[PDB]
Amino acid sequence: MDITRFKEDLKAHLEEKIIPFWQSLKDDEFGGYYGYMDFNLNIDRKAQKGCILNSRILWFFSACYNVLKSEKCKEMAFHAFEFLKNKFWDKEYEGLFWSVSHKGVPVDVTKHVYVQAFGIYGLSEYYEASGDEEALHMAKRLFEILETKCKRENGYTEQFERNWQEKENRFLSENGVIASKTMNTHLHVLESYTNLYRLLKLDDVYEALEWIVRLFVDKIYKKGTGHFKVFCDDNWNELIKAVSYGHDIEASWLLDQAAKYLKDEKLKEEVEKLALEVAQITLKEAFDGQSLINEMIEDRIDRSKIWWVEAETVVGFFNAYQKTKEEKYLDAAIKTWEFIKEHLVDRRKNSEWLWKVNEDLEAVNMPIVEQWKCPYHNGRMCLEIIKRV
Ligand SMILES: OC[C@H]1O[C@@H](O[C@@H]2[C@@H](CO)O[C@](O)(CO)[C@H]2O)[C@H](O)[C@@H](O)[C@@H]1O
Ligand SMILES: [Cl-]
Ligand SMILES: [Cl-]
Ligand SMILES: [Cl-]
Repeated sequence: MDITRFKEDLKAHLEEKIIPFWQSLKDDEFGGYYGYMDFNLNIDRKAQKGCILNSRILWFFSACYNVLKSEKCKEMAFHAFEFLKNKFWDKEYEGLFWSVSHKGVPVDVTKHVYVQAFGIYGLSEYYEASGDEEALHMAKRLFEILETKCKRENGYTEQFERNWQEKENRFLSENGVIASKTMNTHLHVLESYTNLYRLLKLDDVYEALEWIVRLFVDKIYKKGTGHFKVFCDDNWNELIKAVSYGHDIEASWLLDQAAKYLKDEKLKEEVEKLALEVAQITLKEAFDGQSLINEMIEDRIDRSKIWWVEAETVVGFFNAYQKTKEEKYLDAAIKTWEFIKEHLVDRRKNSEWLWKVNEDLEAVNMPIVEQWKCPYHNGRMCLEIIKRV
């Protein structure tokens, strides 16, 4: 359990494997980054380009500069910022499109809160890296749009048409239920507002950060279970029995992050207690001694090992270790990284990470790059460990 060795292995992995892979996807002919790479490492240069992917690339290279001081990474972030500003930002109705073509032609023009949140997250990180206030101004405008067009008493309406007329929340629902409230969307609003507030100390941003933290404590968390509600209606009634172990452990450390900034000391204590309760129950129920399982939908336990779940497990257990100094969390975090190294890091040349292996540890055919597989979960796992003192 050598933490210095752990950190230097993560830094070496980030610099030798993850950063060069994502740099190789830069699209200098059309802007942005290539949108898709299949299981066999074939890039589709003409694939549509997802906005979540672009914003996660923007966040990643900006954070690489902020932590490692790599000027080349800052340039790669600039490239992602330009494509966001020029192609993903809707000149007619504002906010970010869901996807554009390889040329930047709008393809899916619907406006989802999840996409706007990742815009805020990446733009605020880019402001820190570049000093370019326009990025912070765009982040603040996305914040204003979420608060004034998308927010209601019980949280955010999650999906809209291009012109901000409400729509059914299908892109963020799963398991055959159309959920109008998802923990997933609300968690990434919380994440983006934490990063925004960290860099922009405005009362309106603070109050919205406290508000979404309170929603997690009072409505989304199921007290004493270590579990968050997953897919709900607008009253946060669960539409299906479901537990997402990866979202639980990601929420644990993201809630602790936000708690740093709370001025309500009672709330802060409740949040820190809740975050540890989630970490403890997740370790007990989902960690098998090498890695974390995925989710339970109704009675079906998915024991596949998903790349982003294991990444968030390393961060979430390392955070629980830092808070408690209980060695069990440190051991679980390092063991999960060893699992990743052995089973999810791609051994082919000039590759990255695999999407998943099944319970039997066999790789399943899945893309390496797409709208939902980016450098954010795995890059952040490295950057977060490196950052912490
Ligand atoms: O159901 C939405 C979408 O969720 C994807 O898993 C995502 C992941 C994307 O890398 O990032 C989270 O938001 C973590 O906070 C997860 O919810 C899933 O891969 C994708 O299939 C699904 O459509
Ligand atoms: Cl561009
Ligand atoms: Cl805590
Ligand atoms: Cl990602």
